Amino acid sequence: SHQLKIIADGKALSLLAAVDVDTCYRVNSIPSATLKLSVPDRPLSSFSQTDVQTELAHCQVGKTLRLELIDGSKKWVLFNGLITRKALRIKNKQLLLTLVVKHRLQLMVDTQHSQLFKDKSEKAILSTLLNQTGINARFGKIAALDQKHEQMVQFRCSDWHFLLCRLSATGAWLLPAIEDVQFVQPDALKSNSAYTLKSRGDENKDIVVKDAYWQFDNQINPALLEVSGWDISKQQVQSGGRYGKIALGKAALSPDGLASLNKTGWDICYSSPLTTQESGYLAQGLLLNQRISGVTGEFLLKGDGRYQLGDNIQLTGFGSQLDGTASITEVRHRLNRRIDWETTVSIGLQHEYLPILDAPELHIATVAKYQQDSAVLNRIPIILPVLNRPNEFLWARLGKPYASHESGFCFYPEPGDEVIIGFFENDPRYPVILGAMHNPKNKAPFEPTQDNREKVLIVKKGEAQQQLVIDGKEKMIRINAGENQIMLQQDKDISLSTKKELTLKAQTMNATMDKSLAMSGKNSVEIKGAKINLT
Amino acid sequence: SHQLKIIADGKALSLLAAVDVDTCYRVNSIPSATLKLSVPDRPLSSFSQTDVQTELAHCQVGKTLRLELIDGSKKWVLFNGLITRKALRIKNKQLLLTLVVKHRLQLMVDTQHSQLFKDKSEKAILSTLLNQTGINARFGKIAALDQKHEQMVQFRCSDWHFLLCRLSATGAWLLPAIEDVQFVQPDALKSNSAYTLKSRGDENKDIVVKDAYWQFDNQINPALLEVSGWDISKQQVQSGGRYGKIALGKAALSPDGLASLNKTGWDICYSSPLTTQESGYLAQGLLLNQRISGVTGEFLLKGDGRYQLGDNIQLTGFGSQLDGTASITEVRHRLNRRIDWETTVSIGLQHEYLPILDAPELHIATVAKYQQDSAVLNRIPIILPVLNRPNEFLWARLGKPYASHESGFCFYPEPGDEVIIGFFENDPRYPVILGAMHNPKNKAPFEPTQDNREKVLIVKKGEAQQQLVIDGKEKMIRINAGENQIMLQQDKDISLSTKKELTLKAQTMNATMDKSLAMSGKNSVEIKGAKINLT
Amino acid sequence: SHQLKIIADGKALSLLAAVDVDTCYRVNSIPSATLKLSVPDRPLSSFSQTDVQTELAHCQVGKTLRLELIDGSKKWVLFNGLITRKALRIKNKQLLLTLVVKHRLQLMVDTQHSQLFKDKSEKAILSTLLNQTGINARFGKIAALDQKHEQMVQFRCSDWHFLLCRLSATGAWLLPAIEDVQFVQPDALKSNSAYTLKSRGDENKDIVVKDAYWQFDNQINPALLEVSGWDISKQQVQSGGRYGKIALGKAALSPDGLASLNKTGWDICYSSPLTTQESGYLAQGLLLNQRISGVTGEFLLKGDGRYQLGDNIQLTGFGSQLDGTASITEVRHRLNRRIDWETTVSIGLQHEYLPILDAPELHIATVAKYQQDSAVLNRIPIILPVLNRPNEFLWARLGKPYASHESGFCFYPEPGDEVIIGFFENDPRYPVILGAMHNPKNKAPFEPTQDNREKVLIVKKGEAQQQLVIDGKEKMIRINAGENQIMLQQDKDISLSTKKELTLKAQTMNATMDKSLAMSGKNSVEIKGAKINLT
Repeated sequence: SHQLKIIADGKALSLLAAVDVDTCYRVNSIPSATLKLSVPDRPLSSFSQTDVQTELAHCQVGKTLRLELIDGSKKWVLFNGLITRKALRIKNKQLLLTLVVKHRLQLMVDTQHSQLFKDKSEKAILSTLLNQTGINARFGKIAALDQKHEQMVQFRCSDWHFLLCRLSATGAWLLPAIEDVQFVQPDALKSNSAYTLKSRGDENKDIVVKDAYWQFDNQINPALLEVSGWDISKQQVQSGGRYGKIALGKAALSPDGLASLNKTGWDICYSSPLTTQESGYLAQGLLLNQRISGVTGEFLLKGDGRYQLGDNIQLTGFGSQLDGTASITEVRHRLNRRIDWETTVSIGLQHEYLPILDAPELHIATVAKYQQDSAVLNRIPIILPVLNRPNEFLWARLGKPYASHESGFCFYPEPGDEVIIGFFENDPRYPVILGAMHNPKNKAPFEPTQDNREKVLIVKKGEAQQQLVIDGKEKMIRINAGENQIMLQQDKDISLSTKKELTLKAQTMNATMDKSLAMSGKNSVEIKGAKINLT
Repeated sequence: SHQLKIIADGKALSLLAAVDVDTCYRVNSIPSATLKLSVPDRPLSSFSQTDVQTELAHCQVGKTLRLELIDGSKKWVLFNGLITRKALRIKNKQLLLTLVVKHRLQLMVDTQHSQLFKDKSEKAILSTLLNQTGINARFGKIAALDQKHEQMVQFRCSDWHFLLCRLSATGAWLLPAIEDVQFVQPDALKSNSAYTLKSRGDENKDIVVKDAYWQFDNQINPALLEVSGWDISKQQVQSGGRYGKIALGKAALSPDGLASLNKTGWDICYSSPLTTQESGYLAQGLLLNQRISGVTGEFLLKGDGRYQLGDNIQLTGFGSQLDGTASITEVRHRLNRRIDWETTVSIGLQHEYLPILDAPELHIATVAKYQQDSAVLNRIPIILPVLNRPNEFLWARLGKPYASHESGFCFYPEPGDEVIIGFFENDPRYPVILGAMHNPKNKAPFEPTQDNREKVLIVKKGEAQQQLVIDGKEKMIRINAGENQIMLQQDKDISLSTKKELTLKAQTMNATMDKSLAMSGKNSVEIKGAKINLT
Repeated sequence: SHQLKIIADGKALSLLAAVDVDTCYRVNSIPSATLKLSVPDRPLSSFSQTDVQTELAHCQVGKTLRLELIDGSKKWVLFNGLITRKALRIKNKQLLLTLVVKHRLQLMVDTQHSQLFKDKSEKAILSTLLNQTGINARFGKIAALDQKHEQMVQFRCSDWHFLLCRLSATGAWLLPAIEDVQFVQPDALKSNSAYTLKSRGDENKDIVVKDAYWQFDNQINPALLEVSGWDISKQQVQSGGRYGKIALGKAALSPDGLASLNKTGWDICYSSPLTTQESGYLAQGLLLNQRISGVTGEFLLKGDGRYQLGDNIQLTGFGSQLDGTASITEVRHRLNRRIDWETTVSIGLQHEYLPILDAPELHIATVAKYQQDSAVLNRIPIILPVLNRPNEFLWARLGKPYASHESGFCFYPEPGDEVIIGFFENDPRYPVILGAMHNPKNKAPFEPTQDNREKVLIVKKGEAQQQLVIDGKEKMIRINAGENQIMLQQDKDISLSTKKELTLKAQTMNATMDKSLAMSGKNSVEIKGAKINLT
């Protein structure tokens, strides 16, 4: 607990001693540090010389930093990360510049870009999310991250804002170490290395404890939680499971216990088509957030600092309400001259996740070319301009007027058409199409006109127009089925106009005209019957 | 003001004396308490024995608690509620465990479930909202709560999050007492019991006052407020009323006065179809929130504590700016040894409501069976899976392409069909349908195909298909009206194919074929006219 | 720095001396003041007399106030604005009433009304936004405010909530002076008046500096930013430009420098149809907010207070990391007796704008009469009831099922029809129509019925109905094209019913009936051919 050294941009510093260090690690967050450091001898008149301004070039913002506290027989490292705030404060004719050093996980909270992960497990997602930034990814045995997605969209949020929105949907911690961040399931954290905290103590081998504190919340505790999502086939709400009572911690320090104030439970019924596997992992994901705020604590220990964010400490010798074993969260350090070196290690975590993943707003999208590899649904492929890649596509269910049992109005839009997409429960994985639009490129066949004469349902490729025209002014219905054949019906008349050949195929036939009748055919008229007569 | 006793889980406590009590009641909130209590004699080595850990089992989280301060000639009760935070803190070789006791109104903020109140007054709503949890409901004479709703949806928010979102839409206070919560209109609170606060004092019968404070805000004050909602019939915006100047308090402590910085007023024009009665009660509901933050105050009194949250105290003898009468809000108590017992009673309240009621996102819904009991509209009944009950139904207006004056494209969806619902101004009482969908259960008649050959408008029950087929590849329009009768029109040809019998009923008739004509009917041909000739 | 005088409601005050003044100006905010003032001699018993309550009538809320500190040879004015909080606090038998004085820019944050600016530049918008309240508008040379809008909607937000949501979309500061607020581009603020801050000092003409502070953030810095919006014609995403590296400040106090932690940059792809000029000004608008939080500082100077919010101060003689020139932001003043008079002037600003402009929710709108002055698009004019003016109209793109290349289902709604509008990326400038509705005024031609017999596509004016009826129960398709002419097709039969005249115009014609054939025409039958025969 003596003589730390600060390596700034690969070069160890000796011009400015540190008068304060506060290193704060934490589960499911970036870890941070804080260096308050000052000059030992240089006055304010002799501060602005060439030697002191040289070292502040090493301390400039964005340079790496690693502070290593030398034990005397070991060399503890405490932090390794980038300078983010360098704030110099000068008063009472002396200066004291603060540093704020942030981990490499703070490199992800900088960016903001939308990206499409189409068919990947979350382990394949979090690999490509951390490899993209430049921090290595150590993994653990997770039962939730081996889960394949048909689509997975990060929609205009940060990379660390997408990260813990996914780590809260699977229920797995983040353990940011010094060299590599590692993921671990909270249940697998048990049976790890175990430092004992005794109320007796009175030994040199035991751990000295000061300022112990623990707190039992029951403000909001679900006793039973289920997350149920829609099933598109066999239209029902299939709940993934009523997952209550997660096994975590040990006796009288478990979040289990602390019985809920309502015995009925909890229920959320998502309307997005979630699978039974995903909503099952989501139910114990949300359950883990509410229960783990129930038991909290902190313990201000001595210096030596071999504690990390994975291990669990047990309380022994205490009262039967206070004893138990729980996983360490949020290791802190402090280095003053008032105190030598301490470690106020803690237990448990808060519930609310600072990230944001959902896009509530409407968008437009161009329908891409044909694809078939989906399951049997009417999902049509779209291209979203908000998504950056114009080559990758998204499935999207089509909303149409009168889509009945087998009797649907089916006019599937052509590739290259513009649509109006909205998202099921604001989820970027589940878009749905609300219509189609015309353009200056894809022109409507008619401008809107005052007392709009014609109302059409015209479908064509440009070589042949198969129309259904209703003229409300001239009181017509023109089935212009092809450009040649018009079946005209006035309000006062009727017609049937052909180009080549007309055909009647019935069993019997009747004609009845009271005023007159005239049949006329040039160049041949034949009338054939087994009994022909004229009356 | 001596010797309070704490009954924890029905058993009065004497092992741990209380070193602090802070009981905070408040209008339109849960009331709370805070007990800091410690052991009188037991050291840390003798803390973990069987006698002390027995009493902490009574102090465990979720147990009821009631603290009763014994006056000596009376027995005041101060609080009755559940333990919610039990936090033990140990430092300097002594421990001091804090309790946080919460009212039975905190039982409602725990839950989160969506529920459908179809046809009930709000008095019938708040009865079934408080009976469901387990707190009795005392009522007062309210002019706003006797208001019937066609629908009323709590959509995935808490019960206390739905409660004051309704108490802010009707403009009525909540008065949480010790034994039963009671509702009261703010205007009916006047002419209640009246404790006088004098600047002269100098008596034993008068009330001793310390640390008086009052504050006059005018940051945002509407001078005139109107809330106007849409009227579906006779399409206009019918405002419920320009309700300004609510009568509350008395002279120079009324929120009236403190003239607005803008004289023009305030206007919100909701697009949801609110009634004229509801938007009238909403206008003085929102007006009550802005004005009541205008005049605020607090008065730190002596011990005896006969003040409750309903009565109003008048100031007399003060300056003519400072005098007046206003309803007591937010009674507090404190019990130290530095002070004996005090009551820092207050006046007025803040404006923002911590609850949340609105669902902005899209959903899907299955259309239920036929119902008729609505007023004359095209509202079709739907079943929402996000709502828990599959038996109860919701009306929903139908969005269709080209719904004109009397000339509408009317294809009302069958019962059992899936729709795309969105909500008018995000209101769960007003859904609207944006389309209909196909399914693996309700299959589309055709898969989407590359260069999609056919475009259909087919309507059927499965025994008979009445179609309107346009084949864009083979350049046809096939009016397959029934499975037998096809009216074919090629791009180069035409046809009219029948099964049984064709009919012509005109006045005159013409046929004109320039290349050839042939009529053929087997087994009989008859031609009848008053003048028959062949040319 | 002696003897300020406070003019309250046009009348200078002398009954109550001021024991504290804190005047806080700030760029892109309202400026404020705070007056703690107390009585010099009047006791509490003699506080409530007629002379002291007279002066508090001048100090009442909403009265104007102007405090003028008299230098002795000059007369500095410091503030001019309205009383907003008057809070009297009385304790220890003495009172000390606080005033909170707010600028005339606080008059705009009061209101909340929706308004439609159809065709105006932002300079013509901010003129009519400040003239409406009653504060004059001084302008500067802005390259962004001379930008014409096809539409511009303030949708149910405050006037100051619409103001800086527009000043952040153009990237121009607000400089609130004492007499007139002035706008200025941040780049044009350079080469202004320049007060030098020296580390040497040691003169009477130089500026005395205490408590200097500066802070370099790099928490979130875009290295390159582009904002790309949709182009309706030639459907693509045309980015306005990759505007990085804004020129502001000078060397070692510029936001340029402090290199980003990610070198890749930043990208947002809006789906709303923004122009190339608007998204270009939006890219340097958002870039200005992130970079200007990078360099911050504050300098506690002496009294005399000739500094204003526009000028820039340079640091000279300091270290080469610390020197530089940057524009003054957030001038403060303090007037105690402990300190004589100070001015803790600052540099740089925070990033997040407290205002709110976007309406995510659905609405309804009545389609207005015909208008033509748009560019070539299918935008149809609507009237929004949420917008206050029923005379002004909004364009809105129409969403229709199957709007293909030139083959669109075109049923443009009549004027006076009700629609379902949603907004592209929640933007009130870009609505889009999702359907049309029936009414009690615009009645559907049929009530929805159980086992709904008929499905119609009927278009009419009331004098003549041109229908397309499919009866699913009676298994018919009735092309009631006009009220007289019905083309009936049963499931077992067919018909063709006319009123006046039928016509066949083909080249060849065939009839084929296997059971029987009968043609009948009363009062005349003619059969004409070049070769007539009967077989």
